[PDB]
Amino acid sequence: LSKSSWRQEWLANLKLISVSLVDEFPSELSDSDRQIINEKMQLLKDIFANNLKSAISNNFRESDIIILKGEIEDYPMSSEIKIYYNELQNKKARFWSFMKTQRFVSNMGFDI
Amino acid sequence: SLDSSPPNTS
Repeated sequence: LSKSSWRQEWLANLKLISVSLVDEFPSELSDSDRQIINEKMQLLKDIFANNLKSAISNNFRESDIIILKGEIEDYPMSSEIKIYYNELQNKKARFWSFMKTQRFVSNMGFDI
Repeated sequence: SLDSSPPNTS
């Protein structure tokens, strides 16, 4: 019930998960800020596809895990993803922040 | 139903 049991249980679940990585960004970001995030997003996409054996979704509505380019709170009300997150409040998919996803993969044995 | 974080035991 502890250490790699958790890693092993996740590895199994991820083989049966659809993961979508978001296109939209949180408010007030510079071109560099966005680039740096995009590069990181790109490797997270690889770990999920290649290592965690998850299916990469091009539709965030058709996925069990949604990977954000920041915290959902920082996303504007008007963005497609925030709109979707808000409708899912009436019962769903797991909305992970950019930092949380980084933490997860690192615990899975895939550091950046 | 599964935790996103590993079992922290320290």
